[PDB]
Amino acid sequence: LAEALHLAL
Ligand SMILES: [Co+2]
Ligand SMILES: [Co+2]
Repeated sequence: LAEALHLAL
């Protein structure tokens, strides 16, 4: 999750 969201943002 941490990784995925940082890409999104
Ligand atoms: Co990372
Ligand atoms: Co990064």
